[PDB]
Amino acid sequence: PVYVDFDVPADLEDDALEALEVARDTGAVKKGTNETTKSIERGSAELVFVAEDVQPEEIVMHIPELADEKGVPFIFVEQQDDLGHAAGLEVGSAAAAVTDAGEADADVEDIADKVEELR
Amino acid sequence: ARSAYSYIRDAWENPGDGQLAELQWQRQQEWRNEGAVERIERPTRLDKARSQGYKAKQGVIVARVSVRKGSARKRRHKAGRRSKRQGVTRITRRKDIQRVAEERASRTFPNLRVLNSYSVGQDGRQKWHEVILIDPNHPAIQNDDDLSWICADDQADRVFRGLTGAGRRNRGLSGKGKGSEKTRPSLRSNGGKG
Amino acid sequence: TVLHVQEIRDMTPAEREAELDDLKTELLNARAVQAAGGAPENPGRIKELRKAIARIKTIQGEEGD
Amino acid sequence: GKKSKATKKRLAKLDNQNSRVPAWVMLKTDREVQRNHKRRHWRRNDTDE
Amino acid sequence: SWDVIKHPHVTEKAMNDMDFQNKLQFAVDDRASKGEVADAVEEQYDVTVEQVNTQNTMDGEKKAVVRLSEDDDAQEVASRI
RNA sequence: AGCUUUACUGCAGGCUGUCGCUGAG
RNA sequence: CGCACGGAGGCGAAGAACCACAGAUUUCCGAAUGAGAAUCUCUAACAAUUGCUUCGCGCAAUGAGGAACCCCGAGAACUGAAACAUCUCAGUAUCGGGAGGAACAGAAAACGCAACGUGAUGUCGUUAGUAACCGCGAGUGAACGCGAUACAGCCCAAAC
Ligand SMILES: [Cl-]
Ligand SMILES: [Cl-]
Ligand SMILES: [K+]
Ligand SMILES: [Mg+2]
Ligand SMILES: [Mg+2]
Ligand SMILES: [Mg+2]
Ligand SMILES: [Mg+2]
Ligand SMILES: [Mg+2]
Ligand SMILES: [Mg+2]
Ligand SMILES: [Mg+2]
Ligand SMILES: [Mg+2]
Ligand SMILES: [Mg+2]
Ligand SMILES: [Mg+2]
Ligand code: NA
Ligand code: NA
Ligand code: NA
Ligand code: NA
Ligand code: NA
Ligand code: NA
Ligand code: NA
Ligand code: NA
Ligand code: NA
Ligand code: NA
Repeated sequence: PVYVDFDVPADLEDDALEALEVARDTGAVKKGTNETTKSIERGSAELVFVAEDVQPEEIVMHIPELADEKGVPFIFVEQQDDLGHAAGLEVGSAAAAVTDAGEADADVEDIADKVEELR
Repeated sequence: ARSAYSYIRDAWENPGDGQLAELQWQRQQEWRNEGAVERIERPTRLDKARSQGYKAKQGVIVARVSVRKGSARKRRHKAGRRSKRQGVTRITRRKDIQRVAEERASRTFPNLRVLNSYSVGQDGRQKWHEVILIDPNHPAIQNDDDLSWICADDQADRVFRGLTGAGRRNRGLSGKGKGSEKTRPSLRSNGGKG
Repeated sequence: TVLHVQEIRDMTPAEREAELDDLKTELLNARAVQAAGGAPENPGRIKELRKAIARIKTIQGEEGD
Repeated sequence: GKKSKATKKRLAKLDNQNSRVPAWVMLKTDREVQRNHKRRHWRRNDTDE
Repeated sequence: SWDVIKHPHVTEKAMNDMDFQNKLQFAVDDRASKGEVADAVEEQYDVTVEQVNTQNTMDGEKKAVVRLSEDDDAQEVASRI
């Protein structure tokens, strides 16, 4: 909430989540804030996911500002445990990253835009 | 590359700046309405917790503890005292608020033992510290190498004997040389002069 | 004396319970006599009735009844 | 005063402890034992409680 | 475990109740109720218990005055033991 | 030792300035 | 067949008594734990606080004791200063909390015989009534090093 500066329309969210599962089978993804973080740092990040229900918030506060100075596009997920399930994990995940999608690029490509457009 | 953690940490260098500032201005509110000892499922400072011995495992608990701010709550003398000993206002306790917190917490969880603790802020009248505790009886811990040590009998009630880290520090045991003549190997063995 | 361990063990879980209740009743009447200024006693016996009972019980424990 | 079943038992024990040292013990001990070093008179003494 | 009946309370007064009211007096265990005392007796002696009065004695023991049914005879019972 | 006071020295308590809680124009 | 040497009686060659280890039994109150209560009572019980959790007291923990010793907190006054306030008595007496068979300490952000040197920690001897403190009064008072004792070094957090 303190690091959330724009709300992602329920449906737009679905699209992002869909692209993730497909990217988890066509290409590569990063589960867990630590790995996500290093991606944004090692540039190897296309699109990153951040949950809206995380406590403590410290764990994620840095994602936005960090991404916003590395070009890497990022979108918000409302529930932490859907992101986990999407990434392919039993448990939930605070934030994940899509490293080289796969058959999800067009979608992602547009999501990246769709969001930029959502400011 | 910088671990994700390193950010959580760097953010607390100045708990009164940016996001962490507003975050505190918000939490403390829900905090000032919580109890004395509140078990919480996740550490507000993951870097620190993990650093001090935390581990998202079983038998590992955390709890936030508030303690009043200020000097000792002392009662004036009701019998003869020489001037030196008639003080009240400026007398302070020899055990830091952090240690006070580690104890209030440990007592709330009789079966557990204190592993460590760290600060998490303070408003105008109180201080909050989060305390990491351990179920010395859980097999998940009895089998973890980086922790099973705390199961030893001689580790029982360690916080009340000052074996905690904040304890050994508050005991003047930091330095190994000059200055620690009356602290090591023990305050009491040095006739309480440190 | 007028009862042994082996002999107590050569009984069946139903024979001891049987022997037990026997002694008790004997004991109880012994006491009844004493209570009424009993004289035709043989003190070394009312003492035994207690030890025997102990033994039968000790055994009911060991033998699993 | 109304007593309880517990109190009544204690008193009973006390009354009993307040008896002579059996005549025979004297002989059995060649008279080294004669006095009940615990005689408690109702008037002259005071029972706890 | 503890036994309900300790033994026959035998004294002049107990005799009277026996020879006059068909009553048998017993020294029983203090945790025993009247009903328990009743049963126990009808068993160890094979009779019919009509009524039972109890009293906690200054001896640390509980005395019970048991009255038998008109059929059974107190004297005849007590005689055998 | 109790007691007193414009005895000596201090300690509670009260009033007051300041700092922290403490932010917007 | 206790101390305990009486009387009556009994037990033991089916090896008793007696001693060693192991086991059985082991009332009520008692941390006292279903609830209450001057050791009893009333209608199934880990009361209470916790951990894990089949989220069910299901599996566990705590509580209390102990000669002193130990560790962490609270902390006098008589007294000495020939009065007395700092100082001293003394971090003593006493109080609160807690561990063990021993505790605590412990592998250098050390020492600083200043070195081309020592090498975790307790303790004992000495260093020394030295340095240092103090109405610079009365008093208070180490350490490094040295000789001994015994020696023992390791584990995470993070980077990947
Ligand atoms: Cl502890
Ligand atoms: Cl050296
Ligand atoms: K003084
Ligand atoms: Mg390892
Ligand atoms: Mg020591
Ligand atoms: Mg009498
Ligand atoms: Mg009555
Ligand atoms: Mg005077
Ligand atoms: Mg009770
Ligand atoms: Mg003087
Ligand atoms: Mg002088
Ligand atoms: Mg001194
Ligand atoms: Mg030195
Ligand atoms: Na505890
Ligand atoms: Na000091
Ligand atoms: Na009297
Ligand atoms: Na009797
Ligand atoms: Na006076
Ligand atoms: Na025993
Ligand atoms: Na349960
Ligand atoms: Na003097
Ligand atoms: Na004087
Ligand atoms: Na001075």
